[PDB]
Amino acid sequence: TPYCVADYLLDRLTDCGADHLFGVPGDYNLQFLDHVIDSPDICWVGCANELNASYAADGYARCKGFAALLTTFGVGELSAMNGIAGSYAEHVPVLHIVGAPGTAAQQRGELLHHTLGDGEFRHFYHMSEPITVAQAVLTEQNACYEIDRVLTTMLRERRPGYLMLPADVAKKAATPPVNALTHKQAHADSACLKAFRDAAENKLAMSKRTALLADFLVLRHGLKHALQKWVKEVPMAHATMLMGKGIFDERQAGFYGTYSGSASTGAVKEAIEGADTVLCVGTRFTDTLTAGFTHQLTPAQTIEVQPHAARVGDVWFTGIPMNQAIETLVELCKQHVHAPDGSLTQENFWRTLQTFIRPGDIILADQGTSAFGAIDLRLPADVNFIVQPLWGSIGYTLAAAFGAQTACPNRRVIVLTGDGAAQLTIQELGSMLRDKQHPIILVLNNEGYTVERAIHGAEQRYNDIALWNWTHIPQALSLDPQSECWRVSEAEQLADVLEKVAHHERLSLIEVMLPKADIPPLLGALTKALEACNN
Amino acid sequence: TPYCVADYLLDRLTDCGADHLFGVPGDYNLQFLDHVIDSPDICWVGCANELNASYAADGYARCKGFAALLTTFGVGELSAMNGIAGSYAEHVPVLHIVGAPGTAAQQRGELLHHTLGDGEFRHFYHMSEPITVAQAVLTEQNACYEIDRVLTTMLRERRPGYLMLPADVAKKAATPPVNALTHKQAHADSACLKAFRDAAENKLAMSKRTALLADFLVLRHGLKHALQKWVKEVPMAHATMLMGKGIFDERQAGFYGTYSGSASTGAVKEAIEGADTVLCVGTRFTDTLTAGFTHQLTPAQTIEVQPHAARVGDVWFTGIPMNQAIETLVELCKQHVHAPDGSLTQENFWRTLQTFIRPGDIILADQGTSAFGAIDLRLPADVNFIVQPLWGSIGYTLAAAFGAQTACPNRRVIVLTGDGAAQLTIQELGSMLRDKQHPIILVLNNEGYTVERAIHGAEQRYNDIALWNWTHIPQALSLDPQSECWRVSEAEQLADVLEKVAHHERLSLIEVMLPKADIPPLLGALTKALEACNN
Amino acid sequence: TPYCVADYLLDRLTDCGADHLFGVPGDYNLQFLDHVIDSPDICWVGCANELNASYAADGYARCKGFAALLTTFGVGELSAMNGIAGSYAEHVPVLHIVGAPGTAAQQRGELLHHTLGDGEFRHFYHMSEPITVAQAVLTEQNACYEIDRVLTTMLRERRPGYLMLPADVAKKAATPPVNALTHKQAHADSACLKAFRDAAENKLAMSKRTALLADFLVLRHGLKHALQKWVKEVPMAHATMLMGKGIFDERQAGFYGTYSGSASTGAVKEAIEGADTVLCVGTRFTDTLTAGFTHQLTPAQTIEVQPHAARVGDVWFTGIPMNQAIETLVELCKQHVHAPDGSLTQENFWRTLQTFIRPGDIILADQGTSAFGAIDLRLPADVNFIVQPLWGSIGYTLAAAFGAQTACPNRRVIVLTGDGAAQLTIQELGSMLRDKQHPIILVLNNEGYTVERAIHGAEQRYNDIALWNWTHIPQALSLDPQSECWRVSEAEQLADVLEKVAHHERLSLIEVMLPKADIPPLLGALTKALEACNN
Ligand SMILES: Cc1ncc(C[n+]2csc(CCOP(=O)(O)OP(=O)(O)O)c2C)c(N)n1
Ligand SMILES: Cc1ncc(C[n+]2csc(CCOP(=O)(O)OP(=O)(O)O)c2C)c(N)n1
Ligand SMILES: Cc1ncc(C[n+]2csc(CCOP(=O)(O)OP(=O)(O)O)c2C)c(N)n1
Ligand SMILES: [Mg+2]
Ligand SMILES: [Mg+2]
Ligand SMILES: [Mg+2]
Repeated sequence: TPYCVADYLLDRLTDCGADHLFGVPGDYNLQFLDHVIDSPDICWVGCANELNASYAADGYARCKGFAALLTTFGVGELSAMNGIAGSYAEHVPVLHIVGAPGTAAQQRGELLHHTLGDGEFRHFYHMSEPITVAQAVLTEQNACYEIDRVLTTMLRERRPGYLMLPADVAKKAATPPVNALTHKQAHADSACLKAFRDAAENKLAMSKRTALLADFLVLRHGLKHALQKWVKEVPMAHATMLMGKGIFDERQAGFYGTYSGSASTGAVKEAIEGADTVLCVGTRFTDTLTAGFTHQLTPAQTIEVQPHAARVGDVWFTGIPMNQAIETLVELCKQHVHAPDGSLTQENFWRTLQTFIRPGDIILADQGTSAFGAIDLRLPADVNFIVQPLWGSIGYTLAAAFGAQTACPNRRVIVLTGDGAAQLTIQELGSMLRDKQHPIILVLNNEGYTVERAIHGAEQRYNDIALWNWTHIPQALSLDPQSECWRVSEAEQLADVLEKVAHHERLSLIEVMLPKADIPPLLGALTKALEACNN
Repeated sequence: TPYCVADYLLDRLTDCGADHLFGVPGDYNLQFLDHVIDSPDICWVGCANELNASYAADGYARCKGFAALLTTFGVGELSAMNGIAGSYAEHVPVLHIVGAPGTAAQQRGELLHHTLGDGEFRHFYHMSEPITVAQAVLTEQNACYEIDRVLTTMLRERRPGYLMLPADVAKKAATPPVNALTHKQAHADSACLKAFRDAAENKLAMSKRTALLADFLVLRHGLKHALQKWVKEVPMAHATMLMGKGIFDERQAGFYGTYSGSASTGAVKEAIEGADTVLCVGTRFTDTLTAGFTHQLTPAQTIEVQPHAARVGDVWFTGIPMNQAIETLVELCKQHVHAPDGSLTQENFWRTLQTFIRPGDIILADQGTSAFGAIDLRLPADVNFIVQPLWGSIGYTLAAAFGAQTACPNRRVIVLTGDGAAQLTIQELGSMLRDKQHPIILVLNNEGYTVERAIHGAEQRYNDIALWNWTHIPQALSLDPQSECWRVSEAEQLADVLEKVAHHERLSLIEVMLPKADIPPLLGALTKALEACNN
Repeated sequence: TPYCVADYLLDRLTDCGADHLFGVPGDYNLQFLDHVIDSPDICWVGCANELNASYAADGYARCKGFAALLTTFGVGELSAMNGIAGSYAEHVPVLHIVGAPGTAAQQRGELLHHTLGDGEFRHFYHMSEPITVAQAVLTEQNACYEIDRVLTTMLRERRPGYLMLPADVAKKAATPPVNALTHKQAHADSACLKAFRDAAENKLAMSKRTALLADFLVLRHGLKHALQKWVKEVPMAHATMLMGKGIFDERQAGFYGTYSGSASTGAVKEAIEGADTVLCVGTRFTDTLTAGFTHQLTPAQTIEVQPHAARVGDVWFTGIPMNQAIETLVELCKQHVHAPDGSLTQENFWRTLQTFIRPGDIILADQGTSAFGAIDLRLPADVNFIVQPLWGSIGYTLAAAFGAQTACPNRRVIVLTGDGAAQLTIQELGSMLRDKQHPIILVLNNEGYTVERAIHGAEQRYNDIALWNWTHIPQALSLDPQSECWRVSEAEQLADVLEKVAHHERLSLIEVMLPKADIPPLLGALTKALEACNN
């Protein structure tokens, strides 16, 4: 078992923060798989299909900051396309490793299985270029430094990477790295940082009131603590949008709720849009997050910081690391200080869930009523809120949850998913069972896609779905389900079963019966804007 | 004239070693052009067409290690494609800057001139991806760090880079860099270098005789001195192939001539192929350099070092910088010490030229009899030999020469070009005149493409060319040609004209009449192999 | 000499209307070249470089409706990129044939010359995809039907096509086609044509006055006669823009001059923009043709016909061939009837040229004062006016002229080119000489790029050019120039010389001395708009 490229790769995975590898075996990656099984630092996690695997890796990365996925040439990698795309869209560092035929076989252009039958082997590699920030075809001559390059680029941009690993290359000899792959992000040019500082100061110096608006990018770049500390030391109005929900303890002073354009509550709208200068940190104003771009923030009124550039008014200062810009803003901000029960409905359902969430929780909500209902949950401290509003691929959360549980075995995972969504990735529930995870899964059963009904064709057949018997799924995907299932239809029951599971001694699945047309407050707004675009 | 992106870019150009900018103006780059003219560090050099400009930049980069080209969107950039491609093929760091329409206009998808008329503005950018190692579309939010990224990647890989500079972005405010862009190439993993060292030692330790074979990559990575020093301290048989010709003083001990497979002389073939261990440094065995892949070197018999990886036998050690690998090899080597006149013809022409070349010369030879004749020149010290065997685009050398003169005003530039080749880039001779350069240009007039004739269809009309009156060209491309012209046909004539022009007090153009079918020794071999491929 | 793929290809070329093949030889296309030389239907035309060749083919196709270009892998094809792009931008059917290495050698991924040195052979093929409507890599199994498919697609869309011809494939056996490749463009769906007809009628039925505006697409689709006949039978105000100049006899009734937005004369602006319904046929409103999009034409006021779709008001009728739409419009229209100097200057130069042009002339004008001055020429009948306003690549017209002469040996070719422009493709003048063509070439010598000066930096060094001795160029690019040359500075001299060369018994080159800042009327407008975009 001499040390080889396969081992080098795994070592770099661990250096990056990954302790598991998701994926599904395939002819071309079996031998590589031996190495991951023999590795004492990487644990193999086989999934039901590669789409789920990619979702799982995404979830995992949202917990540990990095993840890896292993698929097989063609059939495996293409099945994961939507997953990687989502990771790229929401800045989630997922490494995609694809086992491929030997270099010699590829040169020969043979009619190998898992190919288009044309002797071409770079089709899928090129198809993956738009959804990765770095990729490479590993060869006997570039193996190690290419591996280090993509991984390094991944950590810098916080996005997916792609590595084609030909089976023979995996076996090639290599020597263990003396040093772990370093992150060490470069500092900003002092002069540029100064220019930014001066511009920011002049702006904040004349500001009557200042507000802070932060989103997902701060989560991706590990600046949560920086922001919590900031708002604690310098009290001010502060919020996040759906994507960044979870960076703040929403029970603290200065938090009036989650911001989402004109669809926000009057308090939030006032606290944020009302300030004469608002700091936008790691912010991305997508249509879903702003209720159709109805946010009232102007260039003059704002200061925004992005991963590698910051802006004050109309001027941009490129070449400034997000962390340094935030640091500068904190210093300046200290320099200008200023003074019931019954039948279940979306309404009472979210109200009940509110009294249930506890610190240290990991909550995932899928597209639809789940996500736009959960947006109103007032989160305690140390809770990881996982949602995917920009990419918005339904089915994601159930699989993502499996990934989160794998990353945090000792944290309570709450999965909020619609009945339509859960159908797309149901088989991963079988993986939760196999690995004996204890997540508390709530399926909002409203007999279909109510968000779609809300947008158009409420009574159209295409918004219906096969009606499943949810509570019986666990015993179908397992020979001995360490699970507990319930069908709830009354607020009381829901609250009842919630306390019975609040300590997750087993996988618990709760089928929550809800009205077909019942829609959360926010959702109505977003829904009316979407159909307005269709007309 | 506030400091802006345009200025930031130029400053980085100078940091990289460029003092000139080649190109041809265009609507979209005029404003940017102002900045280069006002810059005290960058000199603008307008050319006759973009193709020539790109060739000139390549030649310039082969002298100063870096160059920049400026063209206009669409019509300008595509005209330079072949040049950039050649730079990429032969590892020449040329930065291609293309002035483009404003970002707003591009978003609007307007029917602007220099477009395909479809509202798309990324076609040409994408078309340039295969021939650059890094590229970027500059925006108001990424300007500076993207500019530094491509330039940095260029210096690392020694290859072309591409920057699309929208006119409005050029005008955006920026702040001067406090520090010059650093190269600082990373060191190899001590463990990997060790493994390479041990493997190399075991191999060298049992070697009866060792030989050194170096090529162009050592020139590109600035290791010319390292190799000269090496061979001086550790005497051994050593050579280069056509591409790397010039790294060694071929008058020194251990040099028996240029290596080119079985087409080499018996002495060279024995000195190199005869050693039981041959060191291949920065080597690339192309068909033209090996006479149809007729080199007799085996894996076991060799040790090769590439830019980022080295090999001994069948084992590769990836992640080792070329300079460190050479350093290691030098240490280990010291541990194993082991003791004309008459009618002109290709024959007497090259013999004459041999007595003419002097140290400090810069010699350029185009594809055809020029290049395969010049390969036998025994070069003195400090001479820059410029040839392009891998890409092999005829016309290149005349324009490249202009670039070389621009970079080395005080060095004697000898241009060896065929009559067919000179026709493709003739107008750049007008630039030489305008800038009052004093090249000594020799046009081998054999009435056509004799190399092609040698390959196939010797008496075919397609190998003929319009017959020009070469000695009258200067007075056609200038109102006051600071030049001297000669039509030579006897070795004595050539001999005398060369003594006259020895100190290049003026541009001198020598039309050398040669036989239509006269071919140099080496060329016959290469020629027979090429047609063998056609059958 | 058994019939092979090479022969099949040539036969298809002739079927398409080509009698010549432009290009420059190369190792990989020599054997194919034998076939073209032996062909009694295709004449080989070797050029100075492949950029010029592609321009020549473009010009040729503008005369015969189809052309072919032959280059060599990598170095050849990339040099022609700008030409093919221009052809694609302006809808010129040029077939680009590139000779390539044998299929076996390509599969092997060898380090062949003219490659990037990575074993990849599809880079350039892919790079050419955005500028062609069809392309194919010829193989032993697809040769003939792929050849027919791209050619057919070319004829349909009137755009460039690409064929990679591996040397070995060219030698493969084939059988001569029984039938010539048919065009036979499909008819429109009767119901769709009816809907278009009814909509057009309702519009025309209430029109007080109707005007016709036609451009280059009618030229490309061979509908010149259809339009001339139209306007003759149904008298009405009619014009073309710069690109379509030449479709009409501008001396006839109803023609008030060339249309170009607000930069047009009051008469033209009134005749066209003044009608309540204007027919836009084969029209493309680019920025250069409309003086910065200053045309005053509204959707309700217009009816436009494109190659495969027509529009009336806001409704589009897709699936209607241009020729049928025109036919329908003609029928409906018939249903609604209604009631000297001394010192030379741009002014007196164009006035003089006006009295010189005669029916049957072929006039080419390059970008700059040439094109924007020639736009005011009142053209007689049967004159082919060649200009390239959309792509706008300078240097194009000199080479294109060579192509036009080749296609029309017995027509008088007038080349109007600036001194800046002619420098980029000057060597093709050598080809005109070699083939003994009798162009009458006028070089507007105003010491530089006056259009650029008019746009920005009038006194900037970057708008200057090497000053050439134009009248001495022919005797430099030929050993026996069958030509006459004159430097002209007075209007008297211009008229005189023009009378001497009227019957083009020889190549005649006229250097026309003009003021550095002298700009034509129209150009001032276009110039002010371009710099407005830079700010
Ligand atoms: C992969 C994928 N396919 C289709 C869609 C379109 N879509 C968005 S929401 C939705 C339905 C949501 O159904 P569900 O989970 O039932 O939500 P609820 O009725 O709870 O709102 C669909 C089909 C999507 N986002 N992703
Ligand atoms: C741009 C380009 N076009 C075509 C070729 C194919 N080619 C290789 S050598 C050659 C002719 C060389 O002519 P010349 O300079 O006359 O040389 P000689 O007769 O001295 O061998 C040609 C056309 C090429 N290398 N590059
Ligand atoms: C290949 C190419 N390079 C650069 C340009 C930008 N350009 C447009 S017009 C022009 C100068 C025109 O010079 P010239 O032929 O002298 O005309 P005049 O002075 O008659 O206007 C230039 C450089 C272009 N259109 N095409
Ligand atoms: Mg549902
Ligand atoms: Mg020659
Ligand atoms: Mg001019």
